Amino acid sequence: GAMGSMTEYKLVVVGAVGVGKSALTIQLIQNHFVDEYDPTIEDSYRKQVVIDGETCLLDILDTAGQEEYSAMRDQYMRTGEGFLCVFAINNTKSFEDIHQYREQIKRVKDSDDVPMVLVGNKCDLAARTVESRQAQDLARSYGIPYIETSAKTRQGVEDAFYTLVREIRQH
Amino acid sequence: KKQVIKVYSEDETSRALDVPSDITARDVCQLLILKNHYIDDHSWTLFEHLPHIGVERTIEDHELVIEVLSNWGIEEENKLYFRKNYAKYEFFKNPMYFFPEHMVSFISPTQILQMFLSSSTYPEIHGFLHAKEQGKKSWKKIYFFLRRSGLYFSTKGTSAAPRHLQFFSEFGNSDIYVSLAGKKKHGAPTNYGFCFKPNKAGGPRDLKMLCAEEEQSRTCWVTAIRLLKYGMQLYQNYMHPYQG
Ligand SMILES: Nc1nc2c(ncn2[C@@H]2O[C@H](COP(=O)(O)OP(=O)(O)OP(=O)(O)O)[C@@H](O)[C@H]2O)c(=O)[nH]1
Repeated sequence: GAMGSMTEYKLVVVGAVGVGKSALTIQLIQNHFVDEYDPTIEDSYRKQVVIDGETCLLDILDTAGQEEYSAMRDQYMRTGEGFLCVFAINNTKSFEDIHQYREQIKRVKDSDDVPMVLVGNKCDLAARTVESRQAQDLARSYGIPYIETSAKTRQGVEDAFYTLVREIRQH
Repeated sequence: KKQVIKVYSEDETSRALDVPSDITARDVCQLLILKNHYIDDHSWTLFEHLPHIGVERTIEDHELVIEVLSNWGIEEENKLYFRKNYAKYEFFKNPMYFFPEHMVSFISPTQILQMFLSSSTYPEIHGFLHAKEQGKKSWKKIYFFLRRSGLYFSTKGTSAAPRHLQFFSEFGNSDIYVSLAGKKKHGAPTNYGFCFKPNKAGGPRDLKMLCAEEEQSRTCWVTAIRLLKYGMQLYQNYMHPYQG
């Protein structure tokens, strides 16, 4: 028939336990919100999308926040092209953990220029423990974008993932 | 005693599970039914998929998944898949006419059923198959006999005389695989291939490759071989879908 060119992007969603990594991923892929909490070890997802006039396959790796499984981190970090770095905006502990992720990726891949988006999730809540400007800084400090999201409302989900792809593409 | 395993779907996505070392195929399926918000059909199945040789098999309910993984070479890149399989226990549903008229010998439904599941006697399954003679790339059409003690072919037409019988394979320490949609054209007459792979706890694990005339002929063979290998356990699995 006809040959069809397509570019693949390996995205990895990282961050502490319960920040909303899977809810965001499932929202992107499956267009619905998971209210239940279902501990992830490592789950893989695929989606064809058109980004900036180009056909892309996004291979999305949704990873463990559980430290018990930190040995697996090195393999998915070598393999990953872009990293969605997620903390929750009502959980300061999560915001401190993302420093360590950024650093582990920086080291594992051996580069100061890894495509990344810092994602402040659960933006639909009233009980903020991390202010937008606080994270705006750490993003500027890394040179990466900052997007606030809600898996529950769908706010900024597409924004966050498509931005990472654009980060990959421009690097 | 735990192992992290990865289970794939048809779309080639996957989910990791950390599971106890004594976990059965049934228990992994049920875990995955619950996690994926599926409805238990009894057709959900774990498959052992060997990508480098183009074959797969159903993992029987009671098998220990970690024992299945242990028989893998580490360079093999083998995979576990999870999907529905409707044919699995077809013999158990519609026994008396499952096997064609000419193929078996020892008509009542539970008659044939009881004869297939006994630990003493086995029936005999006989018919033509194509076999890749060992080391060579060519294939021959030959008459075969499946018995309690294993699989044989005749060096002279269809003759069952001990003079003409040649041992082909054991199934105590081999597993049965069916080919996917890969290149048959490593000589094979049809796409209806199946093969036996020895456990690594034997000697050299050389594939014994076979090939049927028709899809339905393969299913009967693979089914006969499965019943011979697992016997009554197969039936128990089916008759107690939840085991508890
Ligand atoms: N209010 C609100 N709750 C959310 C949001 N995203 C996720 N949650 C909830 O927080 C809990 C954990 O979300 P998950 O996506 O399962 O967390 P996770 O980061 O994937 O956890 P691990 O898989 O263990 O790393 C679930 O109950 C979600 O419903 C959000 O945007 N808003």
